[PDB]
Amino acid sequence: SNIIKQLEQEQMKQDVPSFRPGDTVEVKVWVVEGSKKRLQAFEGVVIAIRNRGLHSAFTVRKISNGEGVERVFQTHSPVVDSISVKRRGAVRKAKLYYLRERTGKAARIKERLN
Amino acid sequence: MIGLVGKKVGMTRIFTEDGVSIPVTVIEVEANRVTQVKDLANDGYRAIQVTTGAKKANRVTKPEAGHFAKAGVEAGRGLWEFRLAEGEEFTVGQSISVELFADVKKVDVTGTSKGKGFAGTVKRWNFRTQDATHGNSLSHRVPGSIGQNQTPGKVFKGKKMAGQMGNERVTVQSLDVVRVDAERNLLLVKGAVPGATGSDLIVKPAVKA
Amino acid sequence: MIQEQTMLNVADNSGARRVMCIKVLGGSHRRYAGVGDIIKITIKEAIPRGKVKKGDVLKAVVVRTKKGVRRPDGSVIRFDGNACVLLNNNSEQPIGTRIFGPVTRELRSEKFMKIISLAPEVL
Amino acid sequence: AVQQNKPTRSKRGMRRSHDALTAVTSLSVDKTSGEKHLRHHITADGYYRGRKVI
Amino acid sequence: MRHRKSGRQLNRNSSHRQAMFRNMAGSLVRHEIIKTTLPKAKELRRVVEPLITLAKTDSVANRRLAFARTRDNEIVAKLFNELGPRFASRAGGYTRILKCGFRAGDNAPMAYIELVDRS
RNA sequence: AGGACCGAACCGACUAAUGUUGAAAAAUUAGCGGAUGACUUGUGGCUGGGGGUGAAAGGCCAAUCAAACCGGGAGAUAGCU
RNA sequence: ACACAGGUGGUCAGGUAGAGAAUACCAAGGCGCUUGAGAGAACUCGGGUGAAGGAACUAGGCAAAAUGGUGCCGUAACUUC
RNA sequence: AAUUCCUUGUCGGGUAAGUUCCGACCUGCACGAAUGGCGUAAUGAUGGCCAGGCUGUCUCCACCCGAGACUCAGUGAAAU
RNA sequence: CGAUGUCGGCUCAUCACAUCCUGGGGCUGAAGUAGGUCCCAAGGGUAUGGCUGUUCGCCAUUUAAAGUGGUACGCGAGCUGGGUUUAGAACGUCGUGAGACAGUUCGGUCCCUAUCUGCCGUGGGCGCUGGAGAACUGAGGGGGGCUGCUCCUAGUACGAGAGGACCGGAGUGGACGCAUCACUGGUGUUCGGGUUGUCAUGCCAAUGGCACUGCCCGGUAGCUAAAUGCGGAAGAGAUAAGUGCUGAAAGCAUCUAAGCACGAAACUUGCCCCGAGAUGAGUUCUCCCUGACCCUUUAAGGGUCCUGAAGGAACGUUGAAGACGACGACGUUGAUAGGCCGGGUGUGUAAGCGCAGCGAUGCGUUGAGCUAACCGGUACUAAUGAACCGUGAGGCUUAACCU
Ligand SMILES: [Mg+2]
Ligand SMILES: [Mg+2]
Ligand SMILES: [Mg+2]
Ligand SMILES: [Mg+2]
Ligand SMILES: [Mg+2]
Ligand SMILES: [Mg+2]
Ligand SMILES: [Mg+2]
Ligand SMILES: [Mg+2]
Ligand SMILES: [Mg+2]
Ligand SMILES: [Mg+2]
Ligand SMILES: [Mg+2]
Ligand SMILES: [Mg+2]
Ligand SMILES: [Mg+2]
Ligand SMILES: [Mg+2]
Ligand SMILES: [Mg+2]
Ligand SMILES: [Mg+2]
Ligand SMILES: [Mg+2]
Ligand SMILES: [Mg+2]
Ligand SMILES: [Mg+2]
Ligand SMILES: [Mg+2]
Ligand SMILES: [Mg+2]
Ligand SMILES: [Mg+2]
Ligand SMILES: [Mg+2]
Ligand SMILES: [Mg+2]
Ligand SMILES: [Mg+2]
Ligand SMILES: [Mg+2]
Ligand SMILES: [Mg+2]
Ligand SMILES: [Mg+2]
Ligand SMILES: [Mg+2]
Ligand SMILES: [Mg+2]
Ligand SMILES: [Mg+2]
Ligand SMILES: [Mg+2]
Ligand SMILES: [Mg+2]
Ligand SMILES: [Mg+2]
Ligand SMILES: [Mg+2]
Ligand SMILES: [Mg+2]
Ligand SMILES: [Mg+2]
Ligand SMILES: [Mg+2]
Ligand SMILES: [Mg+2]
Ligand SMILES: [Mg+2]
Ligand SMILES: [Mg+2]
Ligand SMILES: [Mg+2]
Ligand SMILES: [Mg+2]
Ligand SMILES: [Mg+2]
Ligand SMILES: [Mg+2]
Ligand SMILES: [Mg+2]
Ligand SMILES: [Mg+2]
Ligand SMILES: [Mg+2]
Ligand SMILES: [Mg+2]
Ligand SMILES: [Mg+2]
Ligand SMILES: [Mg+2]
Ligand SMILES: [Mg+2]
Ligand SMILES: [Mg+2]
Ligand SMILES: [Mg+2]
Ligand SMILES: [Mg+2]
Ligand SMILES: [Mg+2]
Ligand SMILES: [Mg+2]
Ligand SMILES: [Mg+2]
Ligand SMILES: [Mg+2]
Ligand SMILES: [Mg+2]
Ligand SMILES: [Mg+2]
Ligand SMILES: [Mg+2]
Ligand SMILES: [Mg+2]
Ligand SMILES: [Mg+2]
Ligand SMILES: [Mg+2]
Ligand SMILES: [Mg+2]
Ligand SMILES: [Mg+2]
Ligand SMILES: [Mg+2]
Ligand SMILES: [Mg+2]
Ligand SMILES: [Mg+2]
Ligand SMILES: [Mg+2]
Ligand SMILES: [Mg+2]
Ligand SMILES: [Mg+2]
Ligand SMILES: [Mg+2]
Ligand SMILES: [Mg+2]
Ligand SMILES: [Mg+2]
Ligand SMILES: [Mg+2]
Ligand SMILES: [Mg+2]
Ligand SMILES: [Mg+2]
Ligand SMILES: [Mg+2]
Ligand SMILES: [Mg+2]
Ligand SMILES: [Mg+2]
Ligand SMILES: [Mg+2]
Repeated sequence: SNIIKQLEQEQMKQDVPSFRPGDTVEVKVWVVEGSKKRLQAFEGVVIAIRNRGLHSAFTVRKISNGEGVERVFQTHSPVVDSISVKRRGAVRKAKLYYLRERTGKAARIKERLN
Repeated sequence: MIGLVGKKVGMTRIFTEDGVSIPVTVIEVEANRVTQVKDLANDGYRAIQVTTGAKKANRVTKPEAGHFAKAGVEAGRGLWEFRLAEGEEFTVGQSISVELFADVKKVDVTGTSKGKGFAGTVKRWNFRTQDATHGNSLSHRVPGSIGQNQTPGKVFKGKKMAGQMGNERVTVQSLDVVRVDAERNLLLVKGAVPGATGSDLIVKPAVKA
Repeated sequence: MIQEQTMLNVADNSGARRVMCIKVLGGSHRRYAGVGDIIKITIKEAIPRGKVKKGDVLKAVVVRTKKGVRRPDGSVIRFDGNACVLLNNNSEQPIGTRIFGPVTRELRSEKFMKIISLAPEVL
Repeated sequence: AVQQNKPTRSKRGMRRSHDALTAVTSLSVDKTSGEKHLRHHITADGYYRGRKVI
Repeated sequence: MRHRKSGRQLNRNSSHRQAMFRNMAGSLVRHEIIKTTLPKAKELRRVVEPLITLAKTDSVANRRLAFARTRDNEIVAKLFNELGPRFASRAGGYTRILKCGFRAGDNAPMAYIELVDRS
């Protein structure tokens, strides 16, 4: 509907970069506490991207301190400030969920050239 | 107060300066128009009857087209009626603008439901099902027992069993309006108003807020 | 989303490393507890010597759920282990003094301002 | 699932009342071969609204 | 419940509901009109006509794709030689249903399904 | 070498779901036990109602068992419906 | 008693895998099992999948899930070796 | 204890909790020595109990594909 | 006794009030806090486990509360069969024995399509007295009502301290319900891929069949809840216990006899739903028919002819409506479905070609190819000119304006 997609192009942003599955993503989330509002990083592989225009998302996974953390985002939301790629890889899938039960040396993704 | 009639088209979300993801929905509301004004001496009660939308010429019927041209309006699609109170001045030819909700914080929305067919006893009234194992034979989902023995010796009136699920008029109240649209004739209300999309709902200021 | 008979890992230094929930508290017929709740646990497998032995009965708090917490923006935060932090039946504040792993931001309040100082990552 | 009386012809007809099969209300006619085929159906000849199909 | 769905079950399983429509689509392109029942011929529609919309644009790979659709060496050559260019201007709709009453031993409401071209 | 083991034919029938005017007046589908031995099986012959046969449950003896099936005394007798 | 998802002894033994008369697809050969065409409800029979927890179910892990082959390293109390 | 009524006898492990289980006491209502005592490696489609693995058994049931049940056409029963 | 299946669990309740919680008042050996005990109050709510066949019971642990009872100690034409209960077997004990024993362990077939009353849903005929298309007024009915805790007042009053409120406000959660799917996920044998074993398409490549989708990994729209929005109200009236005001009977005290005021989740409303088959059959703005006659039924009667309109039914395309009916949209003036172009979305560099290499394989064209329902589009296909039903001023009495 063009009554949906007339207001689903006002809320969106034009400052989102491009990434495939299987790469490390640096995400700067804004965080409130008290009166200060300040940035906080996030860094891990991304294993699930969902493309729904305004409703798009992805999932970042990192083994922080032993307790493995997954976290989905809302791509066109004002809680994310900026997103950067850091090292892009080459997986032949696009829902990497075998990187859930797998830790350490054998849970790698090899580098992508070009 | 003077209600209006909309059509629910989709569901989306308005974001904030902070990052709240407010659920919201878009009921398109064109400018409704007064069709028949009643009062006590004319009919028996003060009210207003209106109609918005569009209907084809070769399927508006000769009873309806006479009522249309008796007023002077276009070929709308419905006929809805709103009760009223005193302290108002009204005519018939004037059409109601879409900005009547532009100063009310909490509204009410009534409409139809969805049609879930001939339902079940585990599905409509939430009867907890029984053992799917452990000896039990051919009674996994039945509603069990329904009456006593011999005194009454009958199934009481008011019992709940299988039947048609919903598909009637339901009401959600006190909802949150966030934004109007003078440009493309919308109402953005927070939540999930009843009925499937492609249906027409009756919106009003909330009766108690 | 922790119910009865849920086997939890222990986040802190207080000797236990495998506990089992037995009740959830704070309202009748309750089924689920996420962060910020006070479940009641036994203790099933301690270390050789620690502050609490096997078979104690003492309250706790769930700090890291695999079902995840849900932010205002709809974003979820999920973990990879159901784990809790021990407590004390008469003080509602912990027994050990070092908290491993990260804990979530949605726990901070002046009932629980002591597990947000030790935790190395308030997520 | 066992009856206790023998009911009557009155109740049998009262159930059999709603069996009211009606016939076709009216047929319809061609414009190049002229028979009374069914409405929205081909003829036995093979005609439909002018065309002779097979 | 069945809300907003598609497809039709037609009282056969789904190792049957492709192996039947292979033979039906292997006969319709052969004889350009056949006599079969009405739910089997209202939904043979979109099984035969995208097979012709694909065959409109000749290639080498489509001679394997429609070979996967049909498994008949005769019908792939005829579908890409004759029935390709003969409808190379319409925006679809290469079929037409004509109701032909009922049937003898089962009261099966039949139909005549055809291409638009016989004359 | 085995009154050996895992396992198809073959023999048996432990549990559960189907079904109990069902496809069958005792079966079918997924599982089970034995499976060169005190085994299983085709043919023929032997035993006989107070008697036969029994690795013993009053079991089985022509879909019938604490005394079979058929004819006769017998139209047994009945304080009971 | 049915043109019965029942039962009944012997003879012959093809390919590619496979320990093999098991099993999966096949050729030689045979059949689609004598009612159908539709719509895609409650419910029931037969089944595949499942987020968090993992026997809290119940008389009972009943049913279901799981393990599952060949080769090598290794293997506890107890004992009639 | 397959035999024990007063009984959920009495104590200790097992469990947060254990009328059943395993180990001791003997006040054994009414075990006991070929209608046998006590013991025991292996074995049992055996009785009773706990543990790891596993999951719709369950908290809590949701969806999916098939043979029925609902509609139209032919044949057409039964208990009462 | 020519048979009404019995205890306990599972599934569904409904009423009773001698009331467990929550609501309002009086007494206290009641300072506050918490309690004692009767009086009014039944709207609403009422634990998950261990153990035995068990209601109970004991124990572990919550909550505001873990109420008491009848209903064939509710409920086997609804479901387990463990208990007591058939056939086998054994121990104690009894009898010489056959076998017994509210003593005990072990294993032990729970049958049925609803005719009728009943109950939840969906429908056709007729009436509502001219006939049809709609929107409504609502006498009655029916679901709904719960409660925790933290914070303000205030560490106030009370109290020696220790402790620690009334009365009003602000927030957040569980149980129970109503919807919807945008967000997080679940299914997705109709959409992509990998992969084994085997036979064929002559063959190499390439694709398809079968073994639970052969085993898997992903997954669109829809259906769904664990996913997130809303509800329980506030107010008005007369009320139960109780406190009153004025005041005689009885010159004084007296809530009572006259009268006047207050009073709680119970009551009527207020919130919401199907709601004129309310026969007491309604109200209500609209559109259509303004022809001739003869026959005895002498007029509310039967028939021949142009008349057959309003409007509905039937038929075809069908749907976020659906068992079949029914409800809703479209019917060449028109997007109602299937098709088709451009897109989206899902999977993840298709085949073919050239290079590299012993070959598995990678690399380039290449984020390419295929694409279910999905949002905005296109008359190529399918929805036929008609025919069929419904009629021609509405019966009588009595009242009122008017020619
Ligand atoms: Mg529906
Ligand atoms: Mg249950
Ligand atoms: Mg059975
Ligand atoms: Mg079953
Ligand atoms: Mg009788
Ligand atoms: Mg559709
Ligand atoms: Mg035998
Ligand atoms: Mg047996
Ligand atoms: Mg078998
Ligand atoms: Mg063997
Ligand atoms: Mg052997
Ligand atoms: Mg004899
Ligand atoms: Mg016999
Ligand atoms: Mg005798
Ligand atoms: Mg004699
Ligand atoms: Mg006699
Ligand atoms: Mg005699
Ligand atoms: Mg036959
Ligand atoms: Mg047959
Ligand atoms: Mg059939
Ligand atoms: Mg179905
Ligand atoms: Mg499964
Ligand atoms: Mg699961
Ligand atoms: Mg999965
Ligand atoms: Mg248990
Ligand atoms: Mg089992
Ligand atoms: Mg299995
Ligand atoms: Mg014993
Ligand atoms: Mg004894
Ligand atoms: Mg005893
Ligand atoms: Mg003990
Ligand atoms: Mg002992
Ligand atoms: Mg003895
Ligand atoms: Mg002796
Ligand atoms: Mg044996
Ligand atoms: Mg246990
Ligand atoms: Mg069958
Ligand atoms: Mg049938
Ligand atoms: Mg029939
Ligand atoms: Mg009788
Ligand atoms: Mg009796
Ligand atoms: Mg009382
Ligand atoms: Mg008191
Ligand atoms: Mg009540
Ligand atoms: Mg009550
Ligand atoms: Mg009330
Ligand atoms: Mg229990
Ligand atoms: Mg037990
Ligand atoms: Mg109890
Ligand atoms: Mg009783
Ligand atoms: Mg009684
Ligand atoms: Mg009782
Ligand atoms: Mg009873
Ligand atoms: Mg009964
Ligand atoms: Mg019972
Ligand atoms: Mg028994
Ligand atoms: Mg019937
Ligand atoms: Mg009936
Ligand atoms: Mg009707
Ligand atoms: Mg009421
Ligand atoms: Mg969803
Ligand atoms: Mg959507
Ligand atoms: Mg799948
Ligand atoms: Mg193959
Ligand atoms: Mg090949
Ligand atoms: Mg084949
Ligand atoms: Mg298959
Ligand atoms: Mg997914
Ligand atoms: Mg989905
Ligand atoms: Mg009053
Ligand atoms: Mg006085
Ligand atoms: Mg006085
Ligand atoms: Mg209240
Ligand atoms: Mg009130
Ligand atoms: Mg159009
Ligand atoms: Mg189209
Ligand atoms: Mg396209
Ligand atoms: Mg993609
Ligand atoms: Mg491919
Ligand atoms: Mg390629
Ligand atoms: Mg490249
Ligand atoms: Mg691609
Ligand atoms: Mg469209």
